Amino acid sequence: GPVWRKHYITYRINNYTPDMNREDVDYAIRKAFQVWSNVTPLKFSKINTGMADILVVFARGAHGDDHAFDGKGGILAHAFGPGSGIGGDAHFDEDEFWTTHSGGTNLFLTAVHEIGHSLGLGHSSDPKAVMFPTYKYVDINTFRLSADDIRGIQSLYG
Ligand SMILES: [Ca+2]
Ligand SMILES: [Ca+2]
Ligand SMILES: [Ca+2]
Ligand SMILES: [Zn+2]
Ligand SMILES: [Zn+2]
Repeated sequence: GPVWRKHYITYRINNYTPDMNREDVDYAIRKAFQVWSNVTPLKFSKINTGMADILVVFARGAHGDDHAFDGKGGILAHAFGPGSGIGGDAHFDEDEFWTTHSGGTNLFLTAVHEIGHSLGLGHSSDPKAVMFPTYKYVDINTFRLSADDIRGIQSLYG
């Protein structure tokens, strides 16, 4: 599928979930990007104005793309593959309760997965992979991509 054809990728946090401290949203997203820049040539930078490649949005229900959220549970987030406009963008369902920890839905872990999509990955069938469809909390402080994820992203970049 589509991939970014440049190494410097920008993201912008469109709006912040009230579920978390602002700085914790910033950090979770930053760290999630780092997971992927760790294993590719990509460089991610947060911008605070203008058009980013990857717009990070918190929204609930119907939110202006064709892909409505479903309230608490079920779909946690979704993201568009590389492309102009909505391409790359990552949307997080505000009806989830986002956290820094194992309570609610961990934003960092979810963002790692979604950013995978923003970079052009699809889902893995391996339950060990962050790109497995199903959210499962794993210790975020010890988090590592599965070999499956690394193989996936290194099939696209590098
Ligand atoms: Ca975009
Ligand atoms: Ca949901
Ligand atoms: Ca929420
Ligand atoms: Zn959306
Ligand atoms: Zn997914």
